[PDB]
Amino acid sequence: TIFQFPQDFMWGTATAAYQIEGAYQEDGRGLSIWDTFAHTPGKVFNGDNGNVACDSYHRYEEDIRLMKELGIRTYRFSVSWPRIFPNGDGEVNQEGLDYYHRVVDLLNDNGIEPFCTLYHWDLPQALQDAGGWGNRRTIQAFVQFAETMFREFHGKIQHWLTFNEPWCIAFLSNMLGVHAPGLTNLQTAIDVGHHLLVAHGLSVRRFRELGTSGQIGIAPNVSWAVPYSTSEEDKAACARTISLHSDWFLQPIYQGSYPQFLVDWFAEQGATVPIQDGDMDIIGEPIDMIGINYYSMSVNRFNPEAGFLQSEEINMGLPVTDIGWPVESRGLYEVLHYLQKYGNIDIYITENGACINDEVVNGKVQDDRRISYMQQHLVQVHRTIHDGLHVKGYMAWSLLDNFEWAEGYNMRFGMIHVDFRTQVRTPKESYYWYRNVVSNNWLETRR
Amino acid sequence: TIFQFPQDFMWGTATAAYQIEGAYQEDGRGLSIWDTFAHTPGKVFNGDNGNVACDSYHRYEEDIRLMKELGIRTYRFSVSWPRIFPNGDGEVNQEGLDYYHRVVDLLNDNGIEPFCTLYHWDLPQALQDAGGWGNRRTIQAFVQFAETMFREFHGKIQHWLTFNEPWCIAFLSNMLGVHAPGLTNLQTAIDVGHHLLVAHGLSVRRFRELGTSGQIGIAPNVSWAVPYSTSEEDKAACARTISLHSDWFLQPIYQGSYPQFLVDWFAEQGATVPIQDGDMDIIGEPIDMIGINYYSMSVNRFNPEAGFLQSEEINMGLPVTDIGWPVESRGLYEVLHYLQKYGNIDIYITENGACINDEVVNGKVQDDRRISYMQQHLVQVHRTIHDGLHVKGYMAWSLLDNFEWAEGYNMRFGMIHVDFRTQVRTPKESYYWYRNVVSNNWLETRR
Amino acid sequence: TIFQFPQDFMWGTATAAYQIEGAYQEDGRGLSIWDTFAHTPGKVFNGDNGNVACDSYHRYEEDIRLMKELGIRTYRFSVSWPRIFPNGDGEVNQEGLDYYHRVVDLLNDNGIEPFCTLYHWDLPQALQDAGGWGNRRTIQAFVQFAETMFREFHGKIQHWLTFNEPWCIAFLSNMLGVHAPGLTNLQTAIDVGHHLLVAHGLSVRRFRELGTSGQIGIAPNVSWAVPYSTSEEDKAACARTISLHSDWFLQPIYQGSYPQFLVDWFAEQGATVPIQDGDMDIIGEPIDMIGINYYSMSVNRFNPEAGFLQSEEINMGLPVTDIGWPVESRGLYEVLHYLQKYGNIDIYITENGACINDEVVNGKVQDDRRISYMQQHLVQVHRTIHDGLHVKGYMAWSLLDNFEWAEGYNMRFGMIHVDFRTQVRTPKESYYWYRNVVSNNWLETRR
Amino acid sequence: TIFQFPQDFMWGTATAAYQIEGAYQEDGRGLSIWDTFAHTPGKVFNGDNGNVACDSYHRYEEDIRLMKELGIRTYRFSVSWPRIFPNGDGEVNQEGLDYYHRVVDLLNDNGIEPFCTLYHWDLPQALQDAGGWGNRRTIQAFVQFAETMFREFHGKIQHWLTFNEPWCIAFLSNMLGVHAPGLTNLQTAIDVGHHLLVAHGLSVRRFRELGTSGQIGIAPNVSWAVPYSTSEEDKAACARTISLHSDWFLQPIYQGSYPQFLVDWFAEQGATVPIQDGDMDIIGEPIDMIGINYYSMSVNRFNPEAGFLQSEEINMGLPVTDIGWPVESRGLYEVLHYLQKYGNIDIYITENGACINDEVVNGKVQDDRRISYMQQHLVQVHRTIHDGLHVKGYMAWSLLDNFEWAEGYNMRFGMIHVDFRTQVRTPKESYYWYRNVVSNNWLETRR
Repeated sequence: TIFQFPQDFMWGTATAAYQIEGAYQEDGRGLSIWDTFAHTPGKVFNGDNGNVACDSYHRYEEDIRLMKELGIRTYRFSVSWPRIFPNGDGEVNQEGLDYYHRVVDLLNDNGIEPFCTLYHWDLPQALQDAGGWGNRRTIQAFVQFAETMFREFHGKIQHWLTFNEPWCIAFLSNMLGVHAPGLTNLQTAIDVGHHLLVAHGLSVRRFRELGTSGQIGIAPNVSWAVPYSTSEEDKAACARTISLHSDWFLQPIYQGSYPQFLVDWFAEQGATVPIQDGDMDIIGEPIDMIGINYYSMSVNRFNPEAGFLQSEEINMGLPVTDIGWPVESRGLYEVLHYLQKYGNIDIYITENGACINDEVVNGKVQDDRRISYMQQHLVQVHRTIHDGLHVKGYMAWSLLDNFEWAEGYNMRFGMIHVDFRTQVRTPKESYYWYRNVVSNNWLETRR
Repeated sequence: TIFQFPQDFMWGTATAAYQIEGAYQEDGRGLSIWDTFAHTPGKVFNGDNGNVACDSYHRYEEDIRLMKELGIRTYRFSVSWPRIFPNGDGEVNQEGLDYYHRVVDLLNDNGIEPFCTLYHWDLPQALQDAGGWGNRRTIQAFVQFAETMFREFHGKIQHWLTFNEPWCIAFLSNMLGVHAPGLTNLQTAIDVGHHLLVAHGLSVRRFRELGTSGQIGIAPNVSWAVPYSTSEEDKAACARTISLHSDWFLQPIYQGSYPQFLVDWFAEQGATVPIQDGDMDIIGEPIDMIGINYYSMSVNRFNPEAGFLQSEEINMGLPVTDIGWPVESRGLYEVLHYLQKYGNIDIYITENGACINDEVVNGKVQDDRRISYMQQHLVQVHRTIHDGLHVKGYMAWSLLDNFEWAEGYNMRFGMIHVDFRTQVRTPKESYYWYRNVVSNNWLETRR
Repeated sequence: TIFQFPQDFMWGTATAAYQIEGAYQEDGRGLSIWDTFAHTPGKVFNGDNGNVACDSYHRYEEDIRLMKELGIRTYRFSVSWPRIFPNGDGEVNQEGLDYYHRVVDLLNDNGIEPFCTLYHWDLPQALQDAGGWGNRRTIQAFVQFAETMFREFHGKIQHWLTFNEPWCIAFLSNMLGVHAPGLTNLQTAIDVGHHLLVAHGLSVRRFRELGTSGQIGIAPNVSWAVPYSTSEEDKAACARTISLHSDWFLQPIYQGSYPQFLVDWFAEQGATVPIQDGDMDIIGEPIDMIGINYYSMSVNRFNPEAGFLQSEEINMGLPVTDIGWPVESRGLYEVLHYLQKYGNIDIYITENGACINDEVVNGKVQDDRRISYMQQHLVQVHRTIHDGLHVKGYMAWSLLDNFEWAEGYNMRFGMIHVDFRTQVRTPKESYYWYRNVVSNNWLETRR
Repeated sequence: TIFQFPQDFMWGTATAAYQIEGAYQEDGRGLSIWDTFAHTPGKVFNGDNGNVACDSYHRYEEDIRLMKELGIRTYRFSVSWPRIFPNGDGEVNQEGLDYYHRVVDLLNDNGIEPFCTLYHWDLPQALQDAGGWGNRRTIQAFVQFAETMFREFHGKIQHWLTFNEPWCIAFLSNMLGVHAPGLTNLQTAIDVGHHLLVAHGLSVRRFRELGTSGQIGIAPNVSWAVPYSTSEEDKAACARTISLHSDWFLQPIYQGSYPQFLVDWFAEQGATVPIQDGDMDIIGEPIDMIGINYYSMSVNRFNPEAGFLQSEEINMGLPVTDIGWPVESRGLYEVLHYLQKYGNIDIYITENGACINDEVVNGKVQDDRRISYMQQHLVQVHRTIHDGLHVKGYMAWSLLDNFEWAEGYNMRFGMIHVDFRTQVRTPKESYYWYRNVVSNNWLETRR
């Protein structure tokens, strides 16, 4: 089978600042909650951290040359807040802005459209000291950050995202404690979720008022769960699992309210959303599109002992990636159709990839399993496009192997291999395969 | 995850006579349409045939010892018609009956319940000469065959199946010409399908009248297709693909009629079912259970050029077995629920397996992919049982590697490896894994 | 055995523009029917194309250095028409001419004689839009192209070829649809064949009138078939196979007429050659020599179902190259003697090579099978020379691995390996072997 | 391509007594010229000999079981003269006859038709002492031998051959000195050749007079040479090469005379055929068929220094077997057509095989090159059959690896590997391939 993509389909790759930039104390960068987290024994595997990472702070030119050869149309990257406002609230660090000007200008010079992600988890530690996202003052700190970028990069960037993966930022980080700041409190997770939504709404307003160029949206990480049994309880369990990732952030944005069943669920656990008058109206600020991050899908059943959502994931025996996630691409098809509940909105798959740990052997990285994973998912993308959904682009998760948050450097997601000992980049076999797909603008599955 | 199975769940393996018995001219066996087919240049890969196969005609004792060590409860095998009635119509060949008495007695001696499949494609050539299943005289020849077996093996066998895979017998064999007799005529395929249904109905009547011991049913091979797009045409294409395999044979049996949409579909192609008065009533003879043969699932779309059903199968990029079939177990779950349209009938998974060609290396066959395939499917079986469906047992397709019909010996489906050069049996790693599941009566998926 | 070659024997290698130059949109190059063809899903394997190829547009200096070390005397290359006349008819693109001046001057500086092939399949798309070779206007467009080159490179090139492989240009491309433009119409194939012959004749006239330096000819790809049985029908089948490749283009050129039996053959299929008064006289323009491209030989039999020539090729069990062609060098000896029907004309083996896919292992490409293939064929060349035939030179097909038309980059024919990921050149073992043969001017077969 | 063979086509394998029987002093066997030759330092590679060989004298039952599994129809073997008449002239050794009765009876019991070769080079030393084949008394000794066998095995054998490879017996052995008795004298070679022809004629007479069962013929080894150049001298050189192997023995047999050009050739070298009155008439005794032994083909040129035939063989660069012979099957097709000069006589390919030295690795002998060689030659056999020639059967040269005359055990020609250290037989991959061809009675060449 041959899968022809739309003429204007946007092909790209993506990265996040703390995962690739390696100059954590350079040019006046202040510490983020992630520097703090990684610097804490027991938080990240093997004590790895992003002090050096891929040193993309210094090696951006080579990376951009590589992605220019890839024949890619856009590059999604995140901005390091503590590089712009080291304190989070103080004065602007012109050195920080300069770095991103060097990067963006280079991208533009190379005909690659920057796709800017304002927040990708690196909250300045100073603000966390004052309570972080649990404190509404952070909402103002963020809007200042957003404005600075909107004004500084006006006609240079045409695609913007406020937050990347609100579910991870709020629940994984503050309820499960797996990601910075590493807290484990339901109410705290809810406060964070609510405040980032307000911050998001306000930033879009500013985007509009300043008349900044381009389109702006948010990129939630999406979950998809299917019930093990036909029981209403298993069905409910999957509804909770699915809704907390997307609906909890998208319903307020699109329909002016939080998913009531989840509101009632958390109420039973003693937590309530800190909604002030005017908040929901602010959150409902019209957005141009959303980014969708998809990796896996699960088969769940109701289990009272299965965490705060009482939704147990069944190990169905399916083959998994090197990080342990089963690959089942139908989930992408399913979730994109599910999201039509908000209308046939513009959607960009901002992240899709797999952890395949192959290394350089005889001068190449034979990551056949990454090519396989990607092929299956791109088929689902073509499928939705042909069902009439407005899926506008696809960004391969990870141009480069990087600091995988709590996994450290132990889990590789990149299309370009990075030997952290030498900083040497070696485009994997998936890279050359992808260069073909994006350049031909059509995909082919063969036996 | 741990998956506990029901106390009385029936675990087994299966084979077919022409695929394993290797004494095609021995003890007065007459030729079958398959001997003829395989003996024709270009019909079977590499000119392979079942002249010797696994020589199970002589090696049954070793095989039975091996399956006794497997801790299995039943063994599904087929009876070679041309061994019983070399002519198909003439007098009984006592030598043929004796062989099966040796086999059945041995199984019974070993506490393994025989699960007898009367027809597994080996129609005596003589009958094919007179028209085969296209001629109603064959229906009578079959009933004589069935009676002989019912009377001969009365209190020795408690589970019987009339036909195995009516779809392959009728359409693959007579419309697509891939299997014996290798014809390519729609009307002929429909005649065969209709006459085997009448033969089936009559044989059940005889089973009932003779008061033969046990239960009796039929074992259709099941297909499952999911639409690529949400279009009604793609949906219709899948309905045709699904219904021809099961509904076309099960609706007459359970609801007294053929699927009208398929009746209309074939009518458009100039073919009509040769229904005589009384036929549908005969076909509707109450059966005790059905056997279900499942291997794969597909994503289809409507395509006017895609064969007589105009249903094109999309290559979704999924990993495939060594014969090229993608593995997606959900299909088993889906089809079992779909079949509930005939009521919560007793169902036995009479066949489920995969072509994994691993050979003996360092004394063992490391068929990890077969273990993987099986695990995923057994999970679906437990799932349906827990949804309340009456799935009564599971038979691993192929105790032994064998003559894979048109594929020859080139495609291995067994849990026990057979070196066709030496006839040496080497139980694969999947065998020992299965021995554990069937003996423990519970399965566990682990990372 | 030692095979001493003539003192003035011309040793070389060959390439084609679209196969190696990799700057399809650079310096005003217009699209060719091959850019179009390769850019169409399903036309070329894996969607490969010549956008980059070997990037010889930029790497010619390295290649020329490498072929200078090879000790070669001439280099056969083709000119990209759409680089000279982007439209095919419009004004000259001086940038295009400049490139070839850089190449030719460098060759000349290195004592390597350029052997210029004006047409190697890259017809400007614009002309194809107007009908391509099916339209006589294209004949004029071509003559303008030829003149431009004759005048531009006057005393720089001494060997010229009008067309390379007329059989592929006409029949493979327009009847079988395997090569650009991918048509499947007999009459169209015949029109193309006839118009390229007229174009050829006219261009030789211009060559003569302009007093351009050197010699000029045409290079048909040669076929050779031997009958399976002694039957007249098998004999006729081979005559058709042989004659369409060579006689169909050479008889008009040398004897003023088309092979009548083939004329009658196509007449039976409803096609007739569009011959205008004066055409045959133009086509009969005296040429200095011909180039012969040979790769394989076959054993054929008459078969009414075997394509438009009803000549079936028998798989004799002979070993084949990696692209599936059996190697049997006698065919070269046979065809060269056969061609004596046109007189003892000057013949240059413009192409001879094999697809051997060996890659770089431990720093080298151990292409022993290419050395083997070449040795066998060079023996046949010496043989004909000693039978008194005027075989003047031998050009190894493919200096570099390249874009193999419909095969993509999947089939390697070069003596110098190219890693398309890095553009790195690695001379194969056949290169060093050839360097010895061409430098010593004698070959030795040893046990 | 599929090559269907005739219903009654005779498939077999072949061996020679001294090459496989390993009991040189057992049961009163007298020494042969080959025992003597091999026991001489410098005559056979590594001083190997046939003292033990494959020990088929004791292991015949296993071999026969193996060839019964091969599905073969006939078995060609030779009789050890010094086992029957240890002296060559004295009284019969009943022990010797008994051995062959054990062998023949077993073959017959297994439905394998014995194809008896009376003389396969093992002349009793005693006779060689008296001059061997150079002495006409040997002619009488041979006829006694023949009669003994004809009478002893009357209704047990239906196919007989007098001599196997007269060219090797006469010229290779007496002119070139490569085979026993190792002489190097033209006249001696001619005497041997003439006396074996007289011996042959007389033995056929006895066959006829005794009314022995079956058919009888002779099996010359065939050569085929093609001229390098079109020169009459090269053409003559090939005529000499071809004619000495076949015509020199077949023209006397079929046309009552020796090839005059060869007679004149040897006359120039001072040798003349010792023809007595009545000799040619005796030699012309009508025979039922001939056996043809073919292995290779060559391209020759006239060279005054190239041996007694002044025919030099050119190394064309073609791939060779492990013994150094190039494989080119067309030669079989060519020679069979050439032999039609004697009429469309019945011909059996009594020997065809290749030296491929693969050993047992992981329990098997992966002799793909033997399968390849055989496939190419069987195609030529089908081809001639379809050209209407009476090629009646094919015998694979060497059922077992054996004592390869002057090569010792260093060159393997068998389909069944023999470890001379253990005498263990391991059927090679070619064996299983052949089992399929002979059992299906059709061959298929595939890519």
